[PDB]
Amino acid sequence: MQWSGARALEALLTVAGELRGPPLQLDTGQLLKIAKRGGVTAVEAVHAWRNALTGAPLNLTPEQVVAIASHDGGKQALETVQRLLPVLCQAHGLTPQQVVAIASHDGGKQALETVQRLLPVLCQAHGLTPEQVVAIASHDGGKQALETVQALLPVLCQAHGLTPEQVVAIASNGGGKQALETVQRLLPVLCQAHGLTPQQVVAIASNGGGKQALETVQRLLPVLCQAHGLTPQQVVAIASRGGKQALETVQRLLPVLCQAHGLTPQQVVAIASNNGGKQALETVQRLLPVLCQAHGLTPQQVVAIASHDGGKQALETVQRLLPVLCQAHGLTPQQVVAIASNNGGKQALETVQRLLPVLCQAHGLTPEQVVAIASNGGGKQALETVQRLLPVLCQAHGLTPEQVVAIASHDGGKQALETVQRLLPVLCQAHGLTPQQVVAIASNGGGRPALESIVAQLSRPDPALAALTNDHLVALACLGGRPALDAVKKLEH
DNA sequence: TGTCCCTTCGCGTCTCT
DNA sequence: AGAGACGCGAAGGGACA
Repeated sequence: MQWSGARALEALLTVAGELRGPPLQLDTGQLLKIAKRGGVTAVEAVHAWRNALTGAPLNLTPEQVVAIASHDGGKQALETVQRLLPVLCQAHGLTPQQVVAIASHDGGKQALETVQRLLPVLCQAHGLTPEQVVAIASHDGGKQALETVQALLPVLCQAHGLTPEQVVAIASNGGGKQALETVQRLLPVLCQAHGLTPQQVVAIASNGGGKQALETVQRLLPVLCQAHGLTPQQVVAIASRGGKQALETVQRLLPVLCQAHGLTPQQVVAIASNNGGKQALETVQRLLPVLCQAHGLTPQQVVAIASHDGGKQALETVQRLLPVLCQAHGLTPQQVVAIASNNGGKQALETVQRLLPVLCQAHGLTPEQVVAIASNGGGKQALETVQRLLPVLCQAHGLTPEQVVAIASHDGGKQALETVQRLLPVLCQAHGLTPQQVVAIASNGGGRPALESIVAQLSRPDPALAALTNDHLVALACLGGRPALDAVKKLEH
């Protein structure tokens, strides 16, 4: 809409169609995405030098270009990337993905320029890996983090005996500069006076809005312990996972949730020690009545649902969809809670709703199964992936459905499934594995990296060679995936 | 109306034992 | 194996030009 001058919105839609055109092929959603967080000059600039970016020394993918553009100061980044990508890759040995990853943030120009300028001095003089330097820089106001890290790292490590690991941890977030400065200032105070281990202080600062969480603790720490009878351990739990808002909100709503709604302080901390703790608490304060109602649920279960990232979303979604699932799709509430009691509950429930019938009719599954898939983190993703990949896995690669469901019924189901599709061939023919084995490996959390690891060891029998036969390596990877396999290589080093 | 920086929230995946 | 660490990104707000 955005009126100022006119006649020249023609020049704006001139470009919109041309980007659906060939070097890039942008769909609607992508142009949305650009224009929305990038603005119009972003869109203009993409067009401007679409060819320059797709070939030439840069050879970026469309989705990479979008990623960079879709941020405040996208134009600036795109310009800046053209300039600096090759020099950063050549003169400091970064990958493109790394350069892009630095750029794909607000004030990308600044990060890139600041990386160029300071990558060496940090890597050389302060002995940092470039991995780490990229980590610090790959955020909003990286320039500031980078700059601050230079300034304070000697001070933090000598005067307050902090590992560089820890400094990186703190700086590798939004508002690093703030977190760092705040830690310097408040470390003595918090450790000596309020009796915290520096590990705890870093724990707190090593999230976004750490500055805020730190300040808020120094203030509210005694209060919460003396008055509301909380342990400092509990307070740091909250301060590390939900930070400022959660702390404040806890003080504000603790008495209420115990007097009126009868929860144990134990449980209140559970709920608040997460992202959007503030949000969850306020949500359970409402709703908890109307949830222990419609027959509905016990407090145990409402707590369960709220005690995750985006608890609010879960509770709101549960409240809304509990009827339609229970009556129209025949699920006990026990199951609905199971689904809701993970990260992205909302997302699972909604996905279940719309895919239950499909999987059960079209793909021949019991509801019990679908719930199992859905009763994990990233339920949505597993469900959706099962839908795509069940046929192809059963026919092209020759698995039973019960096997596919097993693979899917774990955190990261999506990945497991996708990874099986990629590797099951090479594994079974080229290295002589037997599908039932491959499935067993994949039917755990970390199924993907399990597989990826197991392969890498066979394709190039790594430093610790011979020694373990394949049936062993399988046994091991079923027992602890990549962690185990790595733990064996590190038993030879 | 663009650019930069900071804080809060939500989703997904893996590992720690 | 459920808790907790970790990575990622959307969204919203403030400051300045």
